[PDB]
Amino acid sequence: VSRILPVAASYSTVTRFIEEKSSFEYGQVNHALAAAMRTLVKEYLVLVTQLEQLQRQGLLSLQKLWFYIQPAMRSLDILASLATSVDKGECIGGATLSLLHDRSFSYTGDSQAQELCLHLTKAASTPYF
Amino acid sequence: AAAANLNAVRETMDVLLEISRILNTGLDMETLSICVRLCEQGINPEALSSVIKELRKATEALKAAEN
Amino acid sequence: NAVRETMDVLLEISRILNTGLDMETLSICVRLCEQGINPEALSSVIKELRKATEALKAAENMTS
Amino acid sequence: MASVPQLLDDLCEALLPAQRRGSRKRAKQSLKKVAYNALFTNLFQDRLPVKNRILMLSFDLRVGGLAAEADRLEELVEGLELG
Amino acid sequence: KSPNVLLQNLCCRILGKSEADVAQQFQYAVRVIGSNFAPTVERDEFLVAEKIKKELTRQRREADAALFSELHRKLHSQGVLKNKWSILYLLLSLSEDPRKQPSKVSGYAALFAQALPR
Repeated sequence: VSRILPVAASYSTVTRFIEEKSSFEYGQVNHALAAAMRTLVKEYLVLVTQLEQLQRQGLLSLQKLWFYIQPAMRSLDILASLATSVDKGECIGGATLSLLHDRSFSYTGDSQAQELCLHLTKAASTPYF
Repeated sequence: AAAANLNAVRETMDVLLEISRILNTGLDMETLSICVRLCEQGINPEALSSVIKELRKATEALKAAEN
Repeated sequence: NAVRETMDVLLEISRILNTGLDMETLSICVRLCEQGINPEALSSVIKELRKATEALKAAENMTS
Repeated sequence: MASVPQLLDDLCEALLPAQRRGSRKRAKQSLKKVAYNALFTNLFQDRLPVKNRILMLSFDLRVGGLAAEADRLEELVEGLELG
Repeated sequence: KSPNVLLQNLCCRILGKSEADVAQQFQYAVRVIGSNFAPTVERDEFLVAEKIKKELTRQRREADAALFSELHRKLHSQGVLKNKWSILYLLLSLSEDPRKQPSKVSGYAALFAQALPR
């Protein structure tokens, strides 16, 4: 459960961060970050609901959940690391775009993280662009 | 009872026709039931969908070649 | 040899079809088909005669 | 190619595995008579593409977990391509 | 009534030609079908409907999505089958988008949800 707890902690942190960066004083850039994160969180919650459907089926195991939560754990880790970086750096604007390019070069090599960050970076730079 | 089955089949067919018209799938009424009911025998939905896509591509190619 | 090889391939297909058909039956059927015998008539007569032969075999086994 | 009765008797005796030796002769005669009666019934009483039928058979095998056997039979059919 | 008979008739209809005229196409389809006879992912129509609505929004068809959701409610009220998920997947794969120009952003299934196989 402690190993699973990491993804749930990421979920709670993401909820908090999408709430915090939702402010217009946090910028429409932070608003877009939180909106994309909200889409991803909707995906995660839909996955949670599907897993709950499997639990109503009575056909889930800690291994099955954890194995089902393994890619989920990785995705949540990527998203939560991005959120922690955005919050600790307080990037808003050109700093945010610079950090986006930097972290994209850092998440390069991992195709899942690279592709998700690429989609997020395109969406977020659309406003600044 | 069988009239009820026929009415229910017609109602389901109408619902499916509406769903298809909303999806703008381009699938024909010939796949009224034959398409769905044959897969209803337990066909692999991904394989059946791929087969339908291949049939559509082949049909489009055949229409283009005829044209 | 061409007829023999065709008969062998047909017998292989029939064994894959799990028909239990004999090679002599295959040759007789080839002769009938070239003679103009309906495949449906041949197969129906074959099934009826197989059933009759099975019944006769059971009866003779009880008749030993 | 033989007389319809001649080939019928040959095939009937082939199916027949034939107590008295008179009984064996009678069994062969009964097989021949039954074959003659069946042939007469078929005559007095008297579709899908063969490629389509073979396709249906191979599809049944592959559905029946005999995809390899379907492939073997399809190879035999493709070599074939009597009906 | 046989699955093979249905396949032959459907191929004839799809080509608008005879079954023997579609025999090669029929042969390819038969190979594809015998390759896989059962779906490798389970049936959970909540996620299927979620994907359908996501596609409708990607098509900027929120009103059509609402109409589709109401149709889904009516159809589930008129539920007559047990494996509707496959039919829904077929309808989604058959779906086309003449209501929008062709341009799309790639989604995810491992960062997003990937179907846990059945």
